[PDB]
Amino acid sequence: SMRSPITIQRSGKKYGFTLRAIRVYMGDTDVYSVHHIVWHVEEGGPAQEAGLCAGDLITHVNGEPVHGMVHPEVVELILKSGNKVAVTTTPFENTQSLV
Amino acid sequence: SPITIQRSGKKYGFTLRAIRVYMGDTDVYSVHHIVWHVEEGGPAQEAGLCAGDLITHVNGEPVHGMVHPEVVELILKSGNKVAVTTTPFENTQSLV
Repeated sequence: SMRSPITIQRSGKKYGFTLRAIRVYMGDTDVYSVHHIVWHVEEGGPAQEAGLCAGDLITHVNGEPVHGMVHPEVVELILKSGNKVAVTTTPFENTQSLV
Repeated sequence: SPITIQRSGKKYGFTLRAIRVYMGDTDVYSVHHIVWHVEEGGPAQEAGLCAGDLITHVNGEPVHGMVHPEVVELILKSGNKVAVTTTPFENTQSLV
């Protein structure tokens, strides 16, 4: 909403990040919504240089909300954007624990 | 049904992260606990735990409303056996 988008520019076919879909279920029911997480950012790629990090969730593609959209629809939004894309993400995180 | 994991060493061989799940176009969100990594050949992998799984319960105790260090502490205090309730991962990914 009020979160600042990350602008990425590519010279080749890809932005250099992997998008994974995750299912977020409501309580103990079979009801879920699909969310889009940055699973990997290629070292030295356009997304890494722009500040995108593995673990960031993408909430918007060029200001358009993606909450609920299926994985191929979000991939299509990024694909149709051209060689420049604006992604809105979750705020920066770097906390994890090996258990 | 929960995934029961048993460890013979110090760790279960999985990494936990906390993620914010925002609602639509708003700044409203809920905190979820994701299995970020599962070590190949470790206890969690052998028990069937997968990277991308979301953890909803630890030994039947719901983790909704808990922060990352509290969930880590539940797993630590469980000792060498832990039962984790998850919601499925999806090996749905694309290189973009």
